[PDB]
Amino acid sequence: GIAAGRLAEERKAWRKNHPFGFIAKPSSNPDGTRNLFIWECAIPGKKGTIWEGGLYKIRMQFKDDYPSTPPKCKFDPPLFHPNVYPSGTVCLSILDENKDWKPSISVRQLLIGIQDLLTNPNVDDPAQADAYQIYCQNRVEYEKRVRRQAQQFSAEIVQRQMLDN
Repeated sequence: GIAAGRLAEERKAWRKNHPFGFIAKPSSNPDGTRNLFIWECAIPGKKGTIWEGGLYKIRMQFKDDYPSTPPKCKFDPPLFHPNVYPSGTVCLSILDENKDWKPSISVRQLLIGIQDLLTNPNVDDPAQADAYQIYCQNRVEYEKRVRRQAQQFSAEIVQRQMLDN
């Protein structure tokens, strides 16, 4: 299968070298077999930012026509951020085949791109009204909420959950 072949390549590349603190792993079927089409991932908050210390779990679901189509990416649980929808999906052009997705983009590039969005909101792409308004009009409150969220989803807490899965 085209998708399965590429997904095995992505797994190998990720295991060989990936950015420190990130997680990206195919899930497991009931019996322990690898399911290449659903990955459980997590993005660390960027060091030196209000996101630091947090680890933000995100699921990738691939269709059979990947890499024509990008995976569906969804933060779980949903995150407070101007460009993350209340459902946890993300407003980001590289995640849309009809905008800036192209088949060569790697899992690493997706997760780095999403991290960059966390750090640097796009004020042209509001996805949730309250986070967007607070970001634009009450930055002190924005930063308080993001710092509290980084503690709520601390690396130690979140890693323990992921190991307990």
